[PDB]
Amino acid sequence: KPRLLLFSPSVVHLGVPLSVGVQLQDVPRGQVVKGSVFLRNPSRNNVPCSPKVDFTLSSERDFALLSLQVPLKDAKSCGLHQLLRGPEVQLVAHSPWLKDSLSRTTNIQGINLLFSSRRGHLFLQTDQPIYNPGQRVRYRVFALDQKMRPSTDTITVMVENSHGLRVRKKEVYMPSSIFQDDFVIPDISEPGTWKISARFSDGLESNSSTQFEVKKYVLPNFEVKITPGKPYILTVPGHLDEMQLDIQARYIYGKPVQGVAYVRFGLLDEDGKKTFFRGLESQTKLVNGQSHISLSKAEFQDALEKLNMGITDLQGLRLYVAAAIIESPGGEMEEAELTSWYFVSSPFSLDLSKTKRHLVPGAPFLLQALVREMSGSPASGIPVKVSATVSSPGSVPEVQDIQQNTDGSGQVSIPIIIPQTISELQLSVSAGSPHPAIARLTVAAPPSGGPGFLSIERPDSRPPRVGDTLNLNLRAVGSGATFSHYYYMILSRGQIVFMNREPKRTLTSVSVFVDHHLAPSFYFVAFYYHGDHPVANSLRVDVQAGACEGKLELSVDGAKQYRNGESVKLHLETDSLALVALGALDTALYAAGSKSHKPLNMGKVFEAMNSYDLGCGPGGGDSALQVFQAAGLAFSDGDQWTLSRKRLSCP
Amino acid sequence: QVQLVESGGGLVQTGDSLRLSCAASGRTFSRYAMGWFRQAPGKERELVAAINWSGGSTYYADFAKGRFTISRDNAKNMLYLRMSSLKPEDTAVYYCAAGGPEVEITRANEYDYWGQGTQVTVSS
Amino acid sequence: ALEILQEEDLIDEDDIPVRSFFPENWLWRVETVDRFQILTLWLPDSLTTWEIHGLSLSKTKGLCVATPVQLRVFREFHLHLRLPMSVRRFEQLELRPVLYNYLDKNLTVSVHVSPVEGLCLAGGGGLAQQVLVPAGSARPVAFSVVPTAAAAVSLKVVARGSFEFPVGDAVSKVLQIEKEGAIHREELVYELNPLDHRGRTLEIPGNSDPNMIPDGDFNSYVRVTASDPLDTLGSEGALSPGGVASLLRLPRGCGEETMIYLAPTLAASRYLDKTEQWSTLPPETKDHAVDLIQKGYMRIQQFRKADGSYAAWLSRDSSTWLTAFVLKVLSLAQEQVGGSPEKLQETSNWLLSQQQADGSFQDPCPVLDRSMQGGLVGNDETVALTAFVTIALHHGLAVFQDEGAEPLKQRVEASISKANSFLGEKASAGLLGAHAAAITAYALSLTKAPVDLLGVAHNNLMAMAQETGDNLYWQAPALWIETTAYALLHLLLHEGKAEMADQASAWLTRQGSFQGGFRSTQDTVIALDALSAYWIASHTTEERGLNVTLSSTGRNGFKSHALQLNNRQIRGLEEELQFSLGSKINVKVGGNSKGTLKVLRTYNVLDMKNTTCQDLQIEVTVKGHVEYTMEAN
Amino acid sequence: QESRVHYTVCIWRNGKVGLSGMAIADVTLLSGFHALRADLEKLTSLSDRYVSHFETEGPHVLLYFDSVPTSRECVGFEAVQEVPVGLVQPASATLYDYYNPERRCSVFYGAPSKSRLLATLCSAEVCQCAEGKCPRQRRALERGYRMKFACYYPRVEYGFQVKVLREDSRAAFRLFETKITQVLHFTKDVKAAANQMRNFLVRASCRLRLEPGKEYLIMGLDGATYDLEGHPQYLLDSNSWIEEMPSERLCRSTRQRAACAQLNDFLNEFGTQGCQV
Ligand SMILES: *[C@@H]1O[C@H](CO)[C@@H](O[C@@H]2O[C@H](CO)[C@@H](O[C@@H]3O[C@H](CO)[C@@H](O)[C@H](O)[C@@H]3O)[C@H](O)[C@H]2NC(C)=O)[C@H](O)[C@H]1NC(C)=O
Ligand SMILES: *[C@@H]1O[C@H](CO)[C@@H](O[C@@H]2O[C@H](CO)[C@@H](O[C@@H]3O[C@H](CO)[C@@H](O)[C@H](O)[C@@H]3O)[C@H](O)[C@H]2NC(C)=O)[C@H](O)[C@H]1NC(C)=O
Repeated sequence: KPRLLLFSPSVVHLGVPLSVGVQLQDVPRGQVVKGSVFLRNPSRNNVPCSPKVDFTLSSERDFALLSLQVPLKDAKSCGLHQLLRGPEVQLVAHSPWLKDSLSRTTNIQGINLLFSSRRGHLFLQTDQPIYNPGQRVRYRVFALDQKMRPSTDTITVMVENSHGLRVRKKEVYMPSSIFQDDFVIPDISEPGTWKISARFSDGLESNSSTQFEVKKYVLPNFEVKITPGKPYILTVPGHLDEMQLDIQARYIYGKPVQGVAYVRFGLLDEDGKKTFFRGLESQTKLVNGQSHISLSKAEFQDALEKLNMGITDLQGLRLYVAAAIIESPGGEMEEAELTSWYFVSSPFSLDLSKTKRHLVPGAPFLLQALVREMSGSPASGIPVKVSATVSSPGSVPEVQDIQQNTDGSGQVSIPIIIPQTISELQLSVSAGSPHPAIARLTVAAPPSGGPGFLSIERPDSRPPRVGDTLNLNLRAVGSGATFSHYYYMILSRGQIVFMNREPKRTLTSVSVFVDHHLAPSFYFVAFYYHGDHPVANSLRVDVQAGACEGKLELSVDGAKQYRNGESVKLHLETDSLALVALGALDTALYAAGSKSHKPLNMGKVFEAMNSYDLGCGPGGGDSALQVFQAAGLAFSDGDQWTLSRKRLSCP
Repeated sequence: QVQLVESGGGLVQTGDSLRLSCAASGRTFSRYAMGWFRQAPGKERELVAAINWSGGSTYYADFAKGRFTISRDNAKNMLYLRMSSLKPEDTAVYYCAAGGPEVEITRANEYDYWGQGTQVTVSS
Repeated sequence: ALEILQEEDLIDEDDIPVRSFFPENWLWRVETVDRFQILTLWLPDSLTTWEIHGLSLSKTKGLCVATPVQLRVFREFHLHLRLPMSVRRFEQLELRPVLYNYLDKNLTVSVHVSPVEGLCLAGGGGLAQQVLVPAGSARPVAFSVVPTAAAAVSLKVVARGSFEFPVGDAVSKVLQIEKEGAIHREELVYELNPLDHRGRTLEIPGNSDPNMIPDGDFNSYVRVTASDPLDTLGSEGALSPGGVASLLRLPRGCGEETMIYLAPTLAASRYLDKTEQWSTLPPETKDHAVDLIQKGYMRIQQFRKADGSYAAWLSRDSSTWLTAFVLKVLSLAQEQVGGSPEKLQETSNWLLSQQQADGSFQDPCPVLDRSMQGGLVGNDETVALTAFVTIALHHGLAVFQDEGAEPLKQRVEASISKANSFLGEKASAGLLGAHAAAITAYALSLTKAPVDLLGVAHNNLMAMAQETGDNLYWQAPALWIETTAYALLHLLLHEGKAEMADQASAWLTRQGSFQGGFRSTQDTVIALDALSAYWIASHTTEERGLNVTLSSTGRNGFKSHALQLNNRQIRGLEEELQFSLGSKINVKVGGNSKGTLKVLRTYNVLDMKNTTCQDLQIEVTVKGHVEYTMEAN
Repeated sequence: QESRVHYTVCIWRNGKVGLSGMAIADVTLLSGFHALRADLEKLTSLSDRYVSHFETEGPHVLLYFDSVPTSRECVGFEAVQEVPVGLVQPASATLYDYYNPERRCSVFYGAPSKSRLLATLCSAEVCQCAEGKCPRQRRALERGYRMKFACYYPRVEYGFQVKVLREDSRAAFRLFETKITQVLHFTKDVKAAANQMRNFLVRASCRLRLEPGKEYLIMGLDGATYDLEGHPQYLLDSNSWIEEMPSERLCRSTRQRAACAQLNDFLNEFGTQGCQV
């Protein structure tokens, strides 16, 4: 009947403090337990891989969020680097309370974990996206830790060439968390993409790298862009969408190009075989740097008869537009392609990945979807109709139909009513009018035993920013309320950030302050007990912040309009004492690249924070163990326990 | 290296005009950017004026706008400083200095080559 | 008539600022900014737009990048000189500067190319060309240039207008001249093997090609690849970590009865340690298994007599096999349990008191339950008693610590070596048993037998190896599991992971995969000691090094490049290899891994055919008379 | 009053075994011409019109062709004159393939009265420039002084008096096989001695007549080309001193006694001691 609870994230990162949660449950009033918790290495006797931290839990202060320090000296001396098969380690809580009171076989209760030598964050940018053979390559790296503060650990950098061989290697200390370096491309080197990797010296699994292209090129004077009127084309048998495109052709320095636009058309498959149109070629004069070309509906079906196909054979595929203009007095030419204009079946895209599974019978099922334009932005104001058919538990099936428009950025949140004793749930989701997009989904019920079920609902379906206090409601469904308290914890970036309790009431609520520690993604895992069996549920809430902790604003003032050689005052503004790494890049390099490389923005910084996220899916579970290990936790109460996962697979 | 020689300075009264000159040996004078500096006795170096390596645009300090004029002749390897309306707080050793194209203006340490400096003394 | 032109009404050329500095990236500096900072800088001569990015790294507010600045430069009247990528010497090209007029005035601009040494221009370079450029339009001015020099020629193109409206621009840009001939790559592939004697040292020929241009040499690079992984497909294992957890038992009855529970409990713990399957179980099961050994170590100490002799009860006389069987177990439990070292030193002293005159071991009274002895009971009982103490004294040899028992340790190995004179005499006889030969030759290779008396028990054991199907062994039989398990521990010492041991390990894994696991005492303990030694030996690959050294003599003098490859992270290495010419190169190779060497010598080759337009064709012929100015006669 | 000239453009293909498709004609006119627009759209309204689209702006004509044949196909047009042209100089014309623009063909074309390629002197593997006015024959005594020209203003590299023999005519040049009389000074050709085979070349479009059999004084700058027999080869151009040596009928006269003495004392000062006293 009494339990000791032990929580940790499923993957330990070495050199990083490991967040360990400990909790007493169903303990009498005048009881105080004591003990320790540490990482232990089996098969090297019981030598610890961490110094222990002591914990003390009373009956009224029955939970403690600990920070177990994981040093690299104790992790190598215990023997984890000399281990075979796979990277596995054990978190062990030691207390004589389990032996001298609960009469269990050991004074030990723990869990099985994975360990990783991947730590910190390394960001690195180059001098250029594309370089000629024989040109200097400058690169900088930036060393940070888990707390997004600059780190001082010694790193190793290497440069791999176009075939993939190490041509340069430096191991340098980080007193100021940066490293500038320069090297030269060989004069007779083949074209390709190179790879600059950075890695900590004692952290063996620190993948962080960016790539640059090597190509023979002379720098262009003007960039050619091919913009269609729509990013899609409907292949409905009754209606065909129009095929009109606009070729803006401007110089790099602003002014439009006086020239003649020469256009060829064609079709392209998934393998990469180009099939051109013999005939139907366009040759137009540029006025104000633009060329609005149009492909007629009578000319389009005539070209398919030359290729002996029809309008029903456009199920996959994409329409290929290659354009090469010539400057009408200059004699200079540049090319441009258009390779992302697919033949589609619907102008909208369905994303039901935010809709959770394994949902509680007797609770409302939260159908949350994302409506996006086809190869474009998320669209708002689109109606979504859901036909929900509940299958038979022994009675007749019943059909529900609930319609709701999309609020903002394609977010729709449709609650549908699910009763008790469901067998399965079949969904038929239709979105858009006319020509809808369809999606089918079959979700399974929990098994017919029922220890109790827990429902988590979200009243405000808006994604909050940093500073918004979000409210959530908790109701226990389907069993007798023999419990007294709910217990919750907030999971973010593969650590346990905050952990607290909340007393049980009629209509029970809790407020969670969305902090900047809680990432663009955080989890909310809450549970209780019904006797000696766990009942759990979880929920994923994303944060739409997208802002720095400090700031960095660059500004060149005035009304622009600068000549060459003039003096420019570049203004630098920041919130703290900061090292500011700068660079002024030529926009004409973006037209010379065959594949235009995408550099470093702030959106790549926020997705590096969720690389340490250990959870898969929106949350939930038909079991109470499947809630925990889909959130990324490992747990043991003494009888039920989680198995160790197999890296970040999640089938 | 490319070397610098200053001339033109001397004793003068308050409110007069003066034409400074900076001779430059070497052949790659058109590839380097120039700039006249000054250093008061007791204080560090500051900028008076600076001109591009091509001689296409000029920069002047906040006290030097309107009163002073910098010019470049790349055919004779010369640098001039046409000065007017002198004040007794302008008494400094006037230096001539060379630097690259990607150089900053207020930083004195980032310039490459230097001369010896000429003395301009303004009395009242 | 229609020949209106300007004639020296033009500007001074030196009054035009010449455009010469055209980089593609600039402002590459790191500044220390205390809140606010202004950098006063100078724009380059390239007429594009600039994207200025920035990255802040503060110690208190962390990492932040900036929204980039689109900074646009514009000259309004300018000329653009786009070069080709590479032009050969004595190849006539057309330089095409294009005048650009974005003003609302009909201009008249004279354009000339300045005469630089290394270019043959039209008229020597002094001649200029006028063209009038309309308002808001652009005009090209062609120049037919042939180069002369081999390196680089800095040419300047100057465009100047009149004093009716002073316009002007000048572009100076360095032209890159390709060397004489075409490029030529030569690959000299060499499969490396420093192991055995296939390429431990070698020489490489030179390349005195008669197609070589004599001054157009390039650098020649070396690159080396060690494509040698390790295929995992040869170690399925798949032995169940649940039936081994059923073997973690508490010691129960007397001295015989304890060891059929205690010695499979230690052999389950020593298996699950060395196969590292404690993650499939809770970690409470490990600390349970320590306490089962911790109570069981000092449980047999109640049965310990006052001379190091062991029996089932205290009133029963002592057995020789059982005293060796506990000395085998408690020596391995000395790592787990910090017991008394010197009490086990007198345990082996009683076993040396029953030494025969010829080197045998004799048991005066055996144990009661002879199923604990396993496959020892048979016609060769005297052979199996002698080899089992030889296993037992070698495991107990580590308990002999410091120098206090080291003179008694000399008496241990002298009684082993006299028993090797008796076990080696029975092994060189020939006709032994199936179980009696497997326990004999494994005991010889532990205690370091002489190799003439060691290998004759190796070949006699390998003759008894009746295999069928895709299995190799010596409905489940209970007695044949122990015989295969002693032979698998011996085979890993002579040929570690061999062609037969990879398949003979897979046989008795299937024998332990039946319901109930193993069905006696000795086939449980030794086979879990055999498959634990196999699973380490099948997952221990560490082939590395590949030391390689190259050396040459010539234009550089003597120089040499040495490099080691293998840390088994990197897929290959490439270096610059600044060596001489195509002459005189010596290679010395070391290490012990498979490699692939490639030497990439690049140089310039012959000219051959021009191949001047054989697919497409274009021709143009003009006739008539055009008025000209200046020239000579 | 306006003046104009006429063009003739003829293309075809041999690319039935190569990359096929349509074609874009990209030509460059002369430095002060623009094309007459009404002559170009004559080939846009015909039935077998060849050109399907045109657009010009100044000295640049763009023509789209829809079909390319294996036989000769010719289109002619006109272009007027804006400004006189200040230099004799060719231009280019590039014919691109319409579906594969990296496969193209660029052929130069020259003036109607002059040649196509620039003037250059190519012998063995090294060529040399051959532009810059024309060398003139000086007579001096019928009309600067030699030591001022020998050392200070061009710095003359070779000094030779030489005997003219055979006059050839190879391509756009007129070669002169010679025989060395006296070696004065040498920069390149260290192994120069008397009675050696030297080829002096001149531009064939210039008016320079050279007399065979007589002995001249020729001074100038060394070249980078070598002759067919292995000797260094020399070029007659600007900064070259061409004076014939006067005959013994002239220097034995009384009027040119002190005048020939300036010429003979130059041969002993510069031939035995050289420049700078
Ligand atoms: C982490 O570092 C390792 C080495 O430092 C790198 O790993 C591997 O990179 C290769 C790139 O060639 C990956 O291969 C790919 O294979 C698939 C077929 O499954 C093919 O379709 C791709 O085109 C590509 O060739 C490989 O998966 C990857 N991982 C491993 C374990 O070998 C890489 O820098 C980092 N690895 C990852 C997964 O980010
Ligand atoms: C720069 O030069 C161009 C010449 O190329 C100037 O353009 C011209 O403007 C005059 C305005 O009187 C045009 O003349 C007219 O001719 C037509 C002939 O049909 C007649 O009907 C009208 O009554 C008038 O007389 C002339 O045609 C035109 N040139 C061209 C080629 O179209 C231009 O104005 C000059 N720019 C400036 C700012 O002055």
